[PDB]
Amino acid sequence: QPKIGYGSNKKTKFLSPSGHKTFLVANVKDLETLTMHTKTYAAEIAHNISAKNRVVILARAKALGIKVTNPKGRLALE
Amino acid sequence: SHRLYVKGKHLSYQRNPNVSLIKIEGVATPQDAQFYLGKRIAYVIRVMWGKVTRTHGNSGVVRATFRNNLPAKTFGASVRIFLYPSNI
Amino acid sequence: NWRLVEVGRVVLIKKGQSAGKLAAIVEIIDQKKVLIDGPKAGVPRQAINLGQVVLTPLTFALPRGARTATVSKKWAAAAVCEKWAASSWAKKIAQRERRAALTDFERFQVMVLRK
Amino acid sequence: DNTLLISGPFKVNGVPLRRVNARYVIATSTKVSVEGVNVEKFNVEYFAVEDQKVVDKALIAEIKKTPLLKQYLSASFSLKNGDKPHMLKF
Amino acid sequence: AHFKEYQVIGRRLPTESVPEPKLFRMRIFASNEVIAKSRYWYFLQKLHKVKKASGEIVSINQINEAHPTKVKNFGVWVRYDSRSGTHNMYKEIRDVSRVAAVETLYQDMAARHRARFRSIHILKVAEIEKTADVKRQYVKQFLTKDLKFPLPHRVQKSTKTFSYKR
Amino acid sequence: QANNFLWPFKLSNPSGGWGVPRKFKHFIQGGSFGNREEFINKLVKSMN
Amino acid sequence: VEPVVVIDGKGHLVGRLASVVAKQLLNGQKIVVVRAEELNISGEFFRNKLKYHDFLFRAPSRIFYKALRGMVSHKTARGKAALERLKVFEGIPPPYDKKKRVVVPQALRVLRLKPGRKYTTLGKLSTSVGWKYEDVVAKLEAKRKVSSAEYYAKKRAFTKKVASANATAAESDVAKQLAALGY
RNA sequence: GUUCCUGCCGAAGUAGAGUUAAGGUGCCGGAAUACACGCUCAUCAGA
RNA sequence: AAAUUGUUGAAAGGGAAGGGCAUUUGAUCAGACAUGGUGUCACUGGGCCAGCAUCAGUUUUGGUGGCAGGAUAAAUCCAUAGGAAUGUAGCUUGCCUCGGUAAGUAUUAUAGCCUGUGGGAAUACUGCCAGCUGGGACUGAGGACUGCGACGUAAGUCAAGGAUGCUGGCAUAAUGGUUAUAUGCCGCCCGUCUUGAAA
Ligand SMILES: [Mg+2]
Ligand SMILES: [Mg+2]
Ligand SMILES: [Mg+2]
Ligand SMILES: [Mg+2]
Ligand SMILES: [Mg+2]
Ligand SMILES: [Mg+2]
Ligand SMILES: [Mg+2]
Ligand SMILES: [Mg+2]
Ligand SMILES: [Mg+2]
Ligand SMILES: [Mg+2]
Ligand SMILES: [Mg+2]
Repeated sequence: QPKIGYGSNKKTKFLSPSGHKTFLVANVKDLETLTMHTKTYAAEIAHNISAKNRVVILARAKALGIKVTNPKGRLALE
Repeated sequence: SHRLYVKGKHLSYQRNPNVSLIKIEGVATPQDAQFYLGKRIAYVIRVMWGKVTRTHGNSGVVRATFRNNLPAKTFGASVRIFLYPSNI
Repeated sequence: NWRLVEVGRVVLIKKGQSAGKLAAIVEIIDQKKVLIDGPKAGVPRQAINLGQVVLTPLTFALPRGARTATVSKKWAAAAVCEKWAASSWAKKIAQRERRAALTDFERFQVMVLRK
Repeated sequence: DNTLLISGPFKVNGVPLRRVNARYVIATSTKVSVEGVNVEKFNVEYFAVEDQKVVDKALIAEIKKTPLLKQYLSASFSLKNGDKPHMLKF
Repeated sequence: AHFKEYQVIGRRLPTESVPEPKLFRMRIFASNEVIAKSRYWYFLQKLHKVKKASGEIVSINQINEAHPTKVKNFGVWVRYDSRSGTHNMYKEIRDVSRVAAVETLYQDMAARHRARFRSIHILKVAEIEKTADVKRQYVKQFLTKDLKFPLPHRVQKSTKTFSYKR
Repeated sequence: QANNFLWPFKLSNPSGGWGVPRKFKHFIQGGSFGNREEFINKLVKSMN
Repeated sequence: VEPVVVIDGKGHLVGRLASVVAKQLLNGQKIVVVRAEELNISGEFFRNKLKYHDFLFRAPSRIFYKALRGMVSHKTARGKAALERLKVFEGIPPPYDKKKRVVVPQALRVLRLKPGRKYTTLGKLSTSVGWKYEDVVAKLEAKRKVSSAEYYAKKRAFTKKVASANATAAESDVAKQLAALGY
């Protein structure tokens, strides 16, 4: 039964098993807000982005060195 | 023969899958079981390792903790208990 | 023959502080309990329930209600210690305790001698 | 470095000089006098035949006095059925 | 717990124009001193009007058996309330020590009458110096000359689940 | 003042046990609660 | 202590024997029950009769199997495995007729049921409820008893031979020297 | 009639270790089919 | 348009389709150190894992040492006068299986015993120890230093405001997932109810 005692530790809260907090990204400008916080944060491309924009976002993310949580999504399946 | 251990039976869980109850042959009393504390347990091919923690009841049954819990289908399965780490 | 509880019936303490020591019954309190003294063995005089103690075939003359010094003298005169040592039961007890006492090196000597 | 040093002797049982962890070992009550063998030179860093021969001669010299000890060291140990370690005096 | 005998004396407090009141001595059987003191008080209110506040204990002392080697015959007087009415009882117990006799007494009383320690009240334990004053029969049974009888309930537990021999 | 300075003690249940099988009777009657005088020392040490 | 334990059914109570056997099976020990027709139950004949009826397999072995299955959690994997470990038989079929059979003291009727208290034999119950094989088993049992008497005579001869061999070993030195020295 | 989830205050919590009350130690089920007494097996035995 | 009915086609199965459980055999997928450096395959530093050592917290279990109290335990032991029966040693009487039998005094003798009562103590129990030493189990929380300390001639060191050190191995692996048959066991109309759960 859910209750507060089950609450997770703050230092480990909102953390993926890769250790990166997921941050939603829509465009290149929003990607660039995560320029140095590559260790703390990983980008996640939004569901409504078109395929043409996703390749640009992936290229810029690779250039910045920011981990993308969902690459090869809508460019590959699963 | 090359046996340097005693093959013992795994009875059940503590009732808790983490703790397992092990019945060791020729051990009628907790005092006899006190010797076996700290010894390495090995369920055998794949092997899972563990150790004897503390006694359980007056019949000489002991508690045991493995690195990964036993699959619960091994109740009554043969389990080995080595002499190392020796305290004698 | 019949194993009977009576004055002068020597007995063996199977469990207790003594952990096995011969004693002689001096007086019978009731059916379940009796008074025993083992002055040679070193057990203190005490009242004990018959459950802890098991009788032995040996017997000797003993006045009822005898004090510890008297029981010691009667024990010496009867020499029931030697008689017990003669018996096969005492030999078996000594046998089993010797079996536990042996060392691994001694056990290996046993194995070699058996071959 | 908390590694016990042991000899078979290799002459008796074919076990050479070696380092052994203490917890993985049982100690029996029977002893031999080690004064004959000097055992200073070899050390931890050394471990990173002739020395074993030198040690073995001295240790055999003491082994001879006690009866049947060479046979004991030669043979292995194992638990037979009905053997309960907790009573067993080692 | 295993019983202990206790001498208990209390003076019941001095007051103005009242000399040192007479010492009231008694022999309690209790596991420990505290229970002995409370038993003493509880007994005292029955004899005459007192209270713990109105009095004090003078001396609590443990009394050991003079001869715990000798087997003795003790006459024990017991009084209790089968709840509505209370009645006396005289038993004879063969035992080495007074305290062990009282222990056996309490066990037997609890077995036979469903009564607790609080309900039972001991008057006085008396050793019987000469035999043939033992009016009870079961005690008199064991005073016969050259008493002998075999061990009963000889059968013992097997201690093994399966026995090949029978 | 010194006693009030001390926080009320937090004690574990006794290691050996409570003694009598049933606690809820008074000490002479054969239960845990009540004035037990010096024997408190036996209890507290087991609890502490 | 053995790979397989053969338990005689005679003079035992169904509940206690079944409980002990079920406990052993759950620990992995393999047990086989034989001569279950002469198993015993406490109470009177009618009460056990109507109990088996308000259940209503007619054979005594099947009744014992039900009683034991009541212990084990058969619907689980573990319970099923314990159940294949078990074997039950009326009379001794081969090859267990050539193997000695232990007794469980905890379930013995002689040690458990008080004299002067009505009990019931499972064979009579099974026959009364419609098990029409109690007759054939009895003749096999009589033949088995004749063979067992012959085996007992052979065992007496073997014990005499063992006594002679023990005497022969006595007059050898090495054992005597070993015993005096140690063990 | 009930009233998205969680938390909080108040008449008359999560996980590891140990201890323990109430209870229990034939098996399902973890614990002595341990001991020691008195009883009772009744066609209402007695859980 | 749902809901519903009928013909045709594919598949499975059995009298229902049907599930859950176990075993069996297979098929198929994922499975780093891209280890930082040096040396002419060798050594060294980091990270993962396994073991050990030395610590810290929590408790569990032993062994063993010292000390105080009691009626300075009480017993016992050796003394010790008096007393008795569960009446020894004997004598006496009757009869006697020719050795045992029966009971009158008999108070210690070819047994012993109980009280008064002297000495010496020991042990038991209770209690204390800022007394030693052994085996277990769970926890390793914190991340420059600061404090109370301890010891060190001193310098410094430490078990002192939360774990560090040593040894070994460290991958086509360790293994993990998915899926399919065959074999048998159990269940098997639905609601409620029920225990902890089918029933
Ligand atoms: Mg979507
Ligand atoms: Mg406990
Ligand atoms: Mg908790
Ligand atoms: Mg078709
Ligand atoms: Mg520690
Ligand atoms: Mg503590
Ligand atoms: Mg002292
Ligand atoms: Mg003293
Ligand atoms: Mg005297
Ligand atoms: Mg004195
Ligand atoms: Mg410790």
